[PDB]
Amino acid sequence: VYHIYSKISAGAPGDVNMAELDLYTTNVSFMGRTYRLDVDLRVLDDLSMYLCILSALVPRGCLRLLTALVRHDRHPLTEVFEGVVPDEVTRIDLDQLSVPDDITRMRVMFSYLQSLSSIFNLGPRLHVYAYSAETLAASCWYSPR
Amino acid sequence: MDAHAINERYVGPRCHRLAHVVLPRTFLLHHAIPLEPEIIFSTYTRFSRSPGSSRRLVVCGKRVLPSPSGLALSLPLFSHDGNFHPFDISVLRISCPGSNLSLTVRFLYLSLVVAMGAPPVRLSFNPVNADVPATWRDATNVYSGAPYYVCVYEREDDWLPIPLSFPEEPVPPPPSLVF
Amino acid sequence: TDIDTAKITLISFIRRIKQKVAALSASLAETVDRIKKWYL
Amino acid sequence: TDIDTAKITLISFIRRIKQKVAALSASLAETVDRIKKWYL
Amino acid sequence: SQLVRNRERKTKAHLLSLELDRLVQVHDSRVRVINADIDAVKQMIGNMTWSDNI
Amino acid sequence: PCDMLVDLDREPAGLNVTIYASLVYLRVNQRPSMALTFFQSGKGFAEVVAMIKDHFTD
Repeated sequence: VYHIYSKISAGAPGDVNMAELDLYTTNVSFMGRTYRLDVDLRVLDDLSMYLCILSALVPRGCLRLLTALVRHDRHPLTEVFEGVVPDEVTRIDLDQLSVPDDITRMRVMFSYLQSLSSIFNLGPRLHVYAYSAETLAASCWYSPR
Repeated sequence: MDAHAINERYVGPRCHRLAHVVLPRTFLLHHAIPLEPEIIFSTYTRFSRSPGSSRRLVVCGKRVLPSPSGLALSLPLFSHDGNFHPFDISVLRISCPGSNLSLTVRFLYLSLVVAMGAPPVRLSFNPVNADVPATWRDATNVYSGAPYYVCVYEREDDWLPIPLSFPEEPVPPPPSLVF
Repeated sequence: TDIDTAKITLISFIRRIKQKVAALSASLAETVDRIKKWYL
Repeated sequence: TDIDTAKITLISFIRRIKQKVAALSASLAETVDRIKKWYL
Repeated sequence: SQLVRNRERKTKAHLLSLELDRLVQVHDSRVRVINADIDAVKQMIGNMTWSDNI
Repeated sequence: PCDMLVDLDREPAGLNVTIYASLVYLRVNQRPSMALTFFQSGKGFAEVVAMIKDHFTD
């Protein structure tokens, strides 16, 4: 969140409040404790260009995938999530892009759906079953994926 | 009757108006439309006194089980430059995906436009509903002579009638511009 | 103000209604004469 | 007398004209629907 | 010829009733304007004894 | 207990049939109240997520 809003205020400074920014981002609350992190971010310049390039393909991508999948044999839970989609998303004209353009806005879109989902479901994790808070020594077992 | 309200959300923004049409069995018996759930409908309009082609839109059709009874549809009406033409055919093409079936059903706008005449952020949840009441108005097809019904659903609206732009002289006779 | 306001109200509201009654006579004289040449 | 005479004039003369505009809509709804069953 | 003698016979009757229904729906869409204009004056007449008071 | 466990199942069997734990949020009497069921199938993770959503359509 901090890496995105620090790029809007670089292009147009009147849109982001600096005092509102570092009051809700630099504090991390977990396990009843508050960790003030240290930020002066060229690490996250791969995600913010993948998560925002996915940000515009989803409102077209969920209407184009619903207008093709309409039939008597529709799965019944998709009738429920037919209303969670907003009003403005259901006003997109899909005729303004050519048929060879609507292929390359899915194959590009499905690759930023999976490869962004895969790196957060990576499993080089390890399960701690004993920890001593003053010796700092912890037993565990490794578990890949 | 769900097949009207589905098309107002997905066929709706790609059109100008929808002609909500219910076809009784008397219309179905003449054109021999065998109501299986596999049938994929498709609609496009054939213009007059202009370059005649519009885009094909796939329209959902569901059988109504019983106050009429028959196949329910929704026909797209296209207003190029802000008005409707009276003599403008809206073509319905009926076909099955696997087997061999191809039917053409055609409707004219004067049998349709006349029949229309009488803190955490909250997310909006708009399901498809049959809450809106129907008004059933009679119509007769010009091409076969079989009656069909037109739904007018409740919603510069009550002030104006629905626009038409009648053809001008010189003109062929309207029995020869219809066909 | 009884002279001035009733002059601008009880004339201009009447003239806008009088010109719309003549639109009914001109519409039938355009459309019923259209029915004969086109359809009859 | 400005209240009393304008109430009986500028209402009852208007109500007798308003009821005659609706006679034009009811006459066509009686006669144009008569043309179809009799002649068409 | 005798099929065109029946196309030009029936579609001069089907299209005729569509224009007559259109003609009534033009007229009733304008009488609604007149009743919206007669009642607008009569509403201003109900406050004409108040509009002259200023 | 046999009340909690919902058994899902020609199907092949390996050296494995897993046991999953689903903790489902809902609201009864217009007040929040979750629910927890246990599942048992050797169908692979792509199928069981499709089988759990059939159980919780209602």
